[PDB]
Amino acid sequence: GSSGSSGTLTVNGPPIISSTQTQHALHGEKGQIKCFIRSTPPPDRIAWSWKENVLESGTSGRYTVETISTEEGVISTLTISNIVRADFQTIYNCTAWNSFGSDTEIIRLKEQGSEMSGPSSG
Repeated sequence: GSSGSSGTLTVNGPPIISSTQTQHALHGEKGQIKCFIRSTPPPDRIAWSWKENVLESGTSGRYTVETISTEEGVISTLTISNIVRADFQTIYNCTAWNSFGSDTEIIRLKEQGSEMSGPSSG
């Protein structure tokens, strides 16, 4: 056997998308959806598609995509100039790409009222 397997610590492979730090967006405010992409190395391309739309980068349809680079990996933040109820009804999904492979994470921006079990319609 080996007496003291001395070696460097590191990891590689496809882009791993843990989840998004979504929040309780308010009708009117910017619905930012920060994504925790623990990719290493980071992906070469990224696209934000929910239903039939696909925003790679820039600003369009009241959606502003912006990718970041963190020691851990990367973080794709998507801002929404004027978010609407529809936003919640629409499911978000980030699909990144890397020389290693690819991955996708589903995100559903819930509506204000997470820990509020108040009187609901029924």
